[PDB]
Amino acid sequence: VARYPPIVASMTADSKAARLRRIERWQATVHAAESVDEKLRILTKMQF
Amino acid sequence: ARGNEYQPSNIKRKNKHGWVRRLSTPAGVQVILRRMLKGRKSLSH
Amino acid sequence: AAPKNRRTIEVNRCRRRNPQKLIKVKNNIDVCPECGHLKQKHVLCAYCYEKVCKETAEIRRQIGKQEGGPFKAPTIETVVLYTGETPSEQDQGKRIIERDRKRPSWFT
Amino acid sequence: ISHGRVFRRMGLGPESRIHLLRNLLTGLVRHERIEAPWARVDEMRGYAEKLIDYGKLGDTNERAMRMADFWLTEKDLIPKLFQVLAPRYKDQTGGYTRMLQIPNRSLDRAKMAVIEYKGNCLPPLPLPRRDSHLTLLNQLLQGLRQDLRQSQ
RNA sequence: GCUACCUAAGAACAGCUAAAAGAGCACACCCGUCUAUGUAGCAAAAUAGUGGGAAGAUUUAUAGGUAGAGGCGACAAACCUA
RNA sequence: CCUCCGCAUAAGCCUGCGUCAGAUACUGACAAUUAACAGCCCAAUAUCUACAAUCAACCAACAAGUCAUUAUUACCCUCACUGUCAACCCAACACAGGCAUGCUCAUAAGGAAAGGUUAAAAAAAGUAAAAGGAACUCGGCAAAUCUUACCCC
RNA sequence: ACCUCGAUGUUGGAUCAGGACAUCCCGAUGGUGCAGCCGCUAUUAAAGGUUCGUUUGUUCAACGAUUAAAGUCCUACGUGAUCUGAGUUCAGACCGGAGUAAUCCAGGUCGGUUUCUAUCUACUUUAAUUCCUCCCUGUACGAAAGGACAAGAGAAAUAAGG
Ligand SMILES: [Mg+2]
Ligand SMILES: [Mg+2]
Ligand SMILES: [Mg+2]
Ligand SMILES: [Mg+2]
Ligand SMILES: [Mg+2]
Ligand SMILES: [Mg+2]
Ligand SMILES: [Mg+2]
Ligand SMILES: [Mg+2]
Ligand SMILES: [Mg+2]
Ligand SMILES: [Mg+2]
Ligand SMILES: [Mg+2]
Ligand SMILES: [Mg+2]
Ligand SMILES: [Mg+2]
Ligand SMILES: [Mg+2]
Ligand SMILES: [Mg+2]
Ligand SMILES: [Mg+2]
Ligand SMILES: [Mg+2]
Ligand SMILES: [Mg+2]
Ligand SMILES: [Mg+2]
Ligand SMILES: [Mg+2]
Ligand SMILES: [Mg+2]
Ligand SMILES: [Mg+2]
Ligand SMILES: [Mg+2]
Ligand SMILES: [Mg+2]
Ligand SMILES: [Zn+2]
Repeated sequence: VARYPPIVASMTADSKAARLRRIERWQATVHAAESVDEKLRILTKMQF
Repeated sequence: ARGNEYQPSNIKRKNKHGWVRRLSTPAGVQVILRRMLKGRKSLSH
Repeated sequence: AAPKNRRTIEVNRCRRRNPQKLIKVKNNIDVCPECGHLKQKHVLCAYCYEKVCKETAEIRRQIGKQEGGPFKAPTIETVVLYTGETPSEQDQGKRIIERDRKRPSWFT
Repeated sequence: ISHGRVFRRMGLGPESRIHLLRNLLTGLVRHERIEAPWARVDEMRGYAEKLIDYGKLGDTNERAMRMADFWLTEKDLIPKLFQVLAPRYKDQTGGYTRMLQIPNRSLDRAKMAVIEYKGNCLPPLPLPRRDSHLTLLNQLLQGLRQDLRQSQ
């Protein structure tokens, strides 16, 4: 009956856990991408 | 707005004040001679 | 605006040695009965507070080691137990933080 | 003119003030003892007391849960707020926080204070204690009290 | 190596409306209308907003050329290392 | 909480926050950037080379356009040299300015507007405002709205 | 042409106003070609007040509506280290005119950078006026027209302080 908020790192803070959560957000966008074209585009757009 | 009139580029540097250009004309030869007489450590650019 | 004349050293001494400028003697200093170092009456003793802070740092480092990661704050009370000490009935059901030293006399 | 203004002007604005207080209060909930500039501790003490009251309100209370969710930036502390602190102070009605001035900050000589939740597991602070009842003045006043009691 | 003009060979110009436009709205980009601040300033000409152009007579990186009785100039006696 | 950015190439600079020791993002010592990327090319003599590009297909042009070889003669027998670092350059400065290109089009990358306190004036930036709505002022400057019509050049 | 050209910044406007009285209004009084209402004039009075707008850069003036009144002046034509720059008064350019031209105009017109962190002096908390309404009163006065004072009552506006 008590809905505690999920215990996850902040998505905007400047910390290792927040960076990992942002990476997870990115990977979630990749997962949600339907077409393999979109998947590859999202996976390869950032050039480093 | 002003002050940054020096946009460095080694090609322009050497083609404008280089040893070869200075020796190209008699005036530049005399420039080098003046530097040598004064004792400059850097005759050309 | 710019100064019309140089201010003389006499005038400058007057200004900068006026008692309003001078540092005020503080009469609220007193000796700490615990350690004997000086402390301002209203302020906590620096020496004693540093003792407490260093012990707190040790305890908190043990707490962090036991937690093992971020966002792992316990949902139960905590008790610090020193060498030669065992949990009491009240301490039962409380996270035990074990410190490898004799209990400080001031700590109770 | 600031007659009756009760909130300090802190940070970069009202929102920044709220966020600074929120960070200090999250640190207080996590560590049970925080040393910070005196004015900020004074401003955050009331919010600490208010969180203790909201925790007393209980887990099921949606308003209390929303307040805790907003104020505790680290969500692992909301269970702490509702299951460790509020039960600890169920008996009490107020004064959950102890605030005491600390020697000025070495860096910028700032007025610093230490604020803690009472009854925490951490070592006790060197609290200022009143003079012993056995002092000369206190014994004389005890004589006064006894004389008055005998008279009545 | 700034700037005026030019030479060689390059590059940039989202989106929308229209349709092969020195066309319209509008990014990047170029400029600098008006205001405020600044005036030993962040700056020996800037900042914030506002604004003009933004497929062209456009903007721009690179190298080269024209030198003072001169050069270059869509003439402002402009610009030619503050 | 911010993200103008950021990461690379070019250009520029030239060791300019790597380790150690001393001082008090400095001094001295030690180390480092490894070619496939890029630069550094081409044996002669003649001789060829009308038909753009624009998804090049229709159309449509005008300003009429970056991209081609052959013939003979010589010739293989042998993967060097150089750049590779950085928080960086031009502005006397850790300068709110200047700074080409490719991707990212808001980021996975990069950052911190608050030294502490108080909350006086004056000043700067912003927000809100009773009724009125240009009466302000040189002028509707600024701000707020999105708004007609007529003149000079 | 006496100080100032090794700078005394300039006309209007904003802000704040200090002062004079030769008084525009309010007070007291004499005269009047003062019947009353408006007035005119003079003595005394500078405590207080002395409007907002349309063009125009305008100080002014004209005009509109008011007011008890919308005073004359001095203060570096007060006050730009408080502000604005519309005019004027640089560098650009057009029209008319002058000149061969450069360029110029007692001409017009469009645009055109307002610095200063205060050392010293000085300074930074010192019983209110006026209008109007009713009544007096349609009375006194006067041929009529028109039309009062004083006393009384009530209302406001500004200014000061909260
Ligand atoms: Mg250049
Ligand atoms: Mg502050
Ligand atoms: Mg386009
Ligand atoms: Mg166009
Ligand atoms: Mg001309
Ligand atoms: Mg001229
Ligand atoms: Mg900061
Ligand atoms: Mg500060
Ligand atoms: Mg309003
Ligand atoms: Mg007007
Ligand atoms: Mg209108
Ligand atoms: Mg006016
Ligand atoms: Mg405007
Ligand atoms: Mg003279
Ligand atoms: Mg004479
Ligand atoms: Mg002088
Ligand atoms: Mg008089
Ligand atoms: Mg005069
Ligand atoms: Mg002017
Ligand atoms: Mg003419
Ligand atoms: Mg003019
Ligand atoms: Mg203009
Ligand atoms: Mg000024
Ligand atoms: Mg001042
Ligand atoms: Zn002590």
